[PDB]
Amino acid sequence: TYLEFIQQNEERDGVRFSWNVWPSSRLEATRMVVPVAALFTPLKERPDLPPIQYEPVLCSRTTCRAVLNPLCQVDYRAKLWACNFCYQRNQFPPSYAGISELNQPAELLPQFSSIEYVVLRGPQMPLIFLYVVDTCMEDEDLQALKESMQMSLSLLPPTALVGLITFGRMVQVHELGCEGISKSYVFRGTKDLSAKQLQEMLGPSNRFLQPVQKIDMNLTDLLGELQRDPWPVPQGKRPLRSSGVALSIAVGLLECTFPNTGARIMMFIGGPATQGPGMVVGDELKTPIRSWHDIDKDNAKYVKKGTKHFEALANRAATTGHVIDIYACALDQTGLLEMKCCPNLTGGYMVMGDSFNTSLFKQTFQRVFTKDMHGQFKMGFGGTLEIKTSREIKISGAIGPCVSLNSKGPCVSENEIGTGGTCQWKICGLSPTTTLAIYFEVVGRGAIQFVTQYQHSSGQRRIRVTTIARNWADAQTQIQNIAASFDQEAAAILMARLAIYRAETEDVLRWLDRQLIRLCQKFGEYHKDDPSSFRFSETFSLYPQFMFHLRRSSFLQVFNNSPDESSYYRHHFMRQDLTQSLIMIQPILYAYSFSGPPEPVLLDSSSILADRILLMDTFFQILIYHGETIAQWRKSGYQDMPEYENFRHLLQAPVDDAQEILHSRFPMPRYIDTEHGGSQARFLLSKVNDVSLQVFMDHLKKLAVSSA
Amino acid sequence: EGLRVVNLLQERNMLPSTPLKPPVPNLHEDIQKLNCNPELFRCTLTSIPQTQALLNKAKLPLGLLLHPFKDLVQLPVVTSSTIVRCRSCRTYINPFVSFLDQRRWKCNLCYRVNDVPEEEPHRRPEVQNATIEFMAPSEYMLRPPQPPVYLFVFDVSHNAVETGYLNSVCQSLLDNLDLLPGNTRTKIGFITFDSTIHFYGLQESLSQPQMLIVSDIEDVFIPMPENLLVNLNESKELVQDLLKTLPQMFTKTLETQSALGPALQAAFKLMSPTGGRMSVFQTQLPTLGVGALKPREEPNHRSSAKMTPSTDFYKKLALDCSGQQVAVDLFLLSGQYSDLASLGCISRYSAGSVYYYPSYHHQHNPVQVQKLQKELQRYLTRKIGFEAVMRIRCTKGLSIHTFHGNFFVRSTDLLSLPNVNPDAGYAVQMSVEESLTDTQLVSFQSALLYTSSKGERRIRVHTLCLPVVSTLNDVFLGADVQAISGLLANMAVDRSMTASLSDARDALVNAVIDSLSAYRSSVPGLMVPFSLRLFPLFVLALLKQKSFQTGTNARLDERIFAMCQVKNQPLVYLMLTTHPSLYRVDNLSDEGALNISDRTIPQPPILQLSVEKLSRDGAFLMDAGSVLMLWVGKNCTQNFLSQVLGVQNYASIPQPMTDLPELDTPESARIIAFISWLREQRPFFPILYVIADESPMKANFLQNMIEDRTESALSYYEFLLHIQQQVNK
Amino acid sequence: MVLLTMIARVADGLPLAASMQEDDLQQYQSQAKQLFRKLNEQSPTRCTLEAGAMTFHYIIEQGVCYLVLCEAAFPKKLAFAYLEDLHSEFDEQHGKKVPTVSRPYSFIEFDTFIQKTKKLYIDSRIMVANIEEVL
Amino acid sequence: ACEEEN
Ligand SMILES: [Zn+2]
Ligand SMILES: [Zn+2]
Repeated sequence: TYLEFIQQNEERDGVRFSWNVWPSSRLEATRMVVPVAALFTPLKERPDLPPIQYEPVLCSRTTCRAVLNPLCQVDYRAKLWACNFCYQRNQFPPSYAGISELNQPAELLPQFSSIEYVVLRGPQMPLIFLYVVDTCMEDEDLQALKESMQMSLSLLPPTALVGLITFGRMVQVHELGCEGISKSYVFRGTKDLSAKQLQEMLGPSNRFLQPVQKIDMNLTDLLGELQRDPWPVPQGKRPLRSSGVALSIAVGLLECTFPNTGARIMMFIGGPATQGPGMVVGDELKTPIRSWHDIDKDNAKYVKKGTKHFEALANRAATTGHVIDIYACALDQTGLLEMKCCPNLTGGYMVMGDSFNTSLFKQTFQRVFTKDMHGQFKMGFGGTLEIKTSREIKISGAIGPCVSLNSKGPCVSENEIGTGGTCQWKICGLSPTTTLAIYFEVVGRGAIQFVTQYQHSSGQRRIRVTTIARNWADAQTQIQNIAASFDQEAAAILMARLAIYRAETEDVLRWLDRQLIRLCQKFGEYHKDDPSSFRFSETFSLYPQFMFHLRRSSFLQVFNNSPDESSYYRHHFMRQDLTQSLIMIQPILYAYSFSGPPEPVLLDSSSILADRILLMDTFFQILIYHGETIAQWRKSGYQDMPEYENFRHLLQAPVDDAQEILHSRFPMPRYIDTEHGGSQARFLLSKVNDVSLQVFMDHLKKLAVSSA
Repeated sequence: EGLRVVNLLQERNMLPSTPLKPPVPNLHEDIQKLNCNPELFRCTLTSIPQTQALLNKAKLPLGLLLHPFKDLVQLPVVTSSTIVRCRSCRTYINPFVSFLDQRRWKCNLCYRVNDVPEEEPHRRPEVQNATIEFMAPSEYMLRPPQPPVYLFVFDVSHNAVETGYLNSVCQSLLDNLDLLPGNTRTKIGFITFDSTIHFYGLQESLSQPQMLIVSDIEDVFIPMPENLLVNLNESKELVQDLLKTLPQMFTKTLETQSALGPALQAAFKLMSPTGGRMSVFQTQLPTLGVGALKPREEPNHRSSAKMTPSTDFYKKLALDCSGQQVAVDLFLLSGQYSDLASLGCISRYSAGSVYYYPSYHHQHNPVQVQKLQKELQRYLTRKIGFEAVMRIRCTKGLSIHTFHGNFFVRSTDLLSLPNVNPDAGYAVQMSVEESLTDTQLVSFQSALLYTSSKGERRIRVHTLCLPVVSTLNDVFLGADVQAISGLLANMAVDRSMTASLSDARDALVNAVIDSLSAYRSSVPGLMVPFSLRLFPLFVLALLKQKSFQTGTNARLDERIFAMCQVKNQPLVYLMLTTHPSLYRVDNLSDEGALNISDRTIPQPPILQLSVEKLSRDGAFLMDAGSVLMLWVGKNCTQNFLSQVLGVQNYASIPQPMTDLPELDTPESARIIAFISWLREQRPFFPILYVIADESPMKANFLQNMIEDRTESALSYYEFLLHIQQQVNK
Repeated sequence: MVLLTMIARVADGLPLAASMQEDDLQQYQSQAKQLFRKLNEQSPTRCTLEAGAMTFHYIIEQGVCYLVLCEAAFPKKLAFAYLEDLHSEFDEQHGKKVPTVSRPYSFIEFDTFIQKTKKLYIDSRIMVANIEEVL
Repeated sequence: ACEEEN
């Protein structure tokens, strides 16, 4: 099956391409509507693969140097294997002298395409966590934050090194466990410092970063003693918050202390940065934080400049190899629009909520320290991604959490997409759900290999390798095989990604529509000028609808959302795997009534029934809808009665179903319990249903059959 | 008494066995009786020259020496709903006013006639007390009485940690926390520093003090609005802990550099709002940030007379504190040069005071240690005035044209005194702008306007009346050698900074010559008026003291501190210092002051400063005002070692001996009886040490025999001999 | 929305208790003393004066004036609740000795309560006339 | 000028 194929390959090599069969010629390469791209997850989990405490084995041709994969042609007689990338023939290394046919190295079994080697040679560096706390916030909010950070500390590894930096009007770098006193360095939040400065100004482990097993009690007590910024906040003013510098000081500290190693700068904010560098807004309550509306009409003198600040910052953190997390929780906007590039370029997280004193935040935060079957974090640090390809394939660029190491070669194409112009990428932080989109180009069987070297939470340095092969188009049946290997879902998201990437770095819909058009004219069936005639392979059917939703989503239709909400959304899209991504684009929806068990239904007004309970699953929102009638039988109280033990199983079915997913997922999606009328119903009504899909298709058809 | 001439060449034993008593202005029995106390206000010429010409012809300097905030036994306090003062020159109605129309009074200072307000008027305390203290009215303050704020600033560098002063300083504060002057409004603070400024907050909400550190040395600031300067009363327990901790926070320190400037600049900003007293402790040369000084090479007995500040920074910073009623007291415990010639400026212009402790070390100098223990005891428990100022007035015709002391002279004679201590001395120099042909009496009045530790605004006035004369011999008959001496000293100090130590020295020799030389052209040997018989003797000792001496191996920082003392010390202690009192003590008896009820108190006689007076057969105490040094002879009497010293033989007299033992022997009782009476004559407990053995290598005792000759100085006779040669050239 | 607080006995305008912290006070301190001298037994028991960028706020009780200065922007509502808290305390502690004293600021130790209270108001977490006139 | 009060 072609579906069975897509599935079994994502499951094993965590990767999905828009086309699983590529153009064998140039006259078809150039004419490719949706580019050859893959949605790649370097750390996808699976049925326990044996880690390989080898020495990966590398081809011996200076330029190539690819890893031994199952596509490599062997000769158990000549103790020689021929690299499938440059054809160079290699001599097995001493340790492989013992290999025989009836017992060969795992890296050759097709089951072990996509494997992970462990490199044990140098003592392992400890994990570095640096808390960066804002003190300008309500007491109840700050206490939560404290109780939260205090718990995070009980989960960290004995060897990990911890650090603390709080702030408000000033920036305090605390020197841990100084004994009977407790000191910290204070700095004006009014001016930035390089790092040399911060180095000279301040003077394995440091005074600031100390083994947890050693400093833990002292840091606990200190976090439990923290208190609101001591500076008063005069009427009609906002606290004077120096976020820009607090970060700029956390950044430099590690940069001059532990450059190029696993580190996590975790910043917690409870309001915007009011004192530049990185100033997002002024201290005048009377005036509001920039909005999208304000932005378009050039009424935002802080954005551009404040944005520049954090951006240069992220680059400094990513260059050094350090991960930045931004944990924002304030009723009003917080300044994510300007800070986005920090959690984005690096593998940093981005959590947003109303206040740190909610279940939503508390839980999401402790999900950051989820562990695996061995008691270790599901994170990695300083991952370097290298993609090797057949002399026939070149790399346009990647779209996802990462930065270019700007390394050249013959793999690099002249058409660069996203962070392009490279065959290598650094990914400071990553998880079993981190997903890049890698755009390829062509200039049987063509292959691409993925080498991901990272630092495990255990400290072990590891190289994840995944080599894939895809059929070369059969010339006497090109466009017919190609079309049948299509992955609408994957393409959709790979196509989406591209668009969003352009928006966030500014019409786009216009580009999105043109191709949907083309994609219809090259693989669609029809009689020119006869709309009615148009149809699509079961292979393309959905692509259109998918396109419908992506063009109407809050991913490209900013307004009606706060710049911040906008940024938060995009952030999580550009990192998620395919599945989760589809949910975002087009939220799934379920119905619950006495007339049968749960069943998914279409996202359309026509699906909202009175005697039915819906459960719309946005990636960011689990919502339960109660139609008029059920709302009534509910408001009535019939539930309580022992006569209607059936009305309960129903009232709670969606609630029961909700809990489950409402935990697995990372950013714990917000929960909603509304009904016909409720003011929260608005979320179901704005996702559901130019105008409606019906007309969208029409207008599309009317153009699919016309001119080319 | 006596109007006798004296030949200094034949006497050579002029110095009396009893303390010298300050001259008595030649004034009507009833005026002199209400005259101010000389220990507080005094003049060099009790007999004022009617004209400048006459003033010059004498060749003696005309000036005043005052010690206004000095501790008194009985102080009259007028709470008058209104303060009676002349409507022209604003002089405080004083004992020397002239009452006529019994409802009008003639201002003794600018002669105008004032109307006595309806509020025997001449029986009013204001006119029966020369030294009085008025309650200031709401007009006499530019702001609510500021509270007491004490900010200590310790230097915690390596060297500074090695000396180990920090320990005692903290124990003192602790033992005397309750004894600090102030009501409940008292505020206290702390800051340490090396390469960085260390602030400390203190909230009762936190488990332990918080050391807040400023590292931007080129741009200091305060890290927290509240808690840095805490309320002693409320926060007692809190501070008490901090003191018990600090000494321990820096034992393994590796900080060599010390950025005193920035530290002080932060020290200042913290206080700026309230003003108060900034107690600064330093132990080495400033080498980081602003205020940095370059090292210097210490002179030896060889280099000639070839002082001033290296930079103005510390002076500039001082005026700033001054304008904020902030005062800085410098405690230097340096073991090497530190450029006090420039550091001092911090205290000189902010009306603070510098305390020096050469090579201070908790183990290596058991002496300085106690000295400090005891000088801190003083500094900590003595009264204090805040945001005060002083003005000195004098009868028309007379003009003060130069001041001497740690203060800042705003518009002529508005001496700003950020802080005022009862140990601060002052001097002034006047001239005759207009002939005193008019009157036959001139008076001087100094008012001390200030804020008590109890938040009360108060004025302290002293008034002095003297007689005008018109003939040399007169000017001479009422001359006060002591005061002439101390006044010249201050002029010399200034003389040196303004020019050189040479000129300073010379001008001191010329005061004696030009003087006696003038006396002669107005009357064989060296003939001088009974009053100036001790004039050359004091100037010599003046030239041999550590402020002007030359042929010695005297280190820079010492010389400077010496001139700092001349400048900020009350005549009485400048004398003790300059001319120690030498008493032989191994044979005290019953001609004592056995008046004081049960205690007798021997009154041995004062010896002149020479080795010709000592005796290997005995022991001699030397009173130098700040310290008491008991030199002992090699061939002393057994009785003295056993019954007074508590030893069996000269050889086993412990090297550094910090104090005698209190043995049950009449010989002990006598010596302890004498010593006790001496220190009771002062607030600054003077340490005593017998270490003065004839081989303890601490025989700097001999440095005080100002009357003998040295490879680098003349003897008394040698001096007299020189003077006479110039007197009649 | 900052500070300057003065308590004065109305008759002579004798200062009783005040609190001030800068790091000018010179100009706005006289006007306060001016007011004080002027106030008498016919004066408005509660008032707000407008001095440009500033705004005085005083109330009188038992012949003792509680005066306050701050920026015009400061909550006219809060300026009075501030004085009222002062009154209550002052009268409860020294209210019965006020008419016998004679020395300026005879209750400086009230310095304390004034400063632990002032802060509860300078942290967000009747008649009107141009002072220029009354003077 | 608090002393001279002139
Ligand atoms: Zn190869
Ligand atoms: Zn007069």
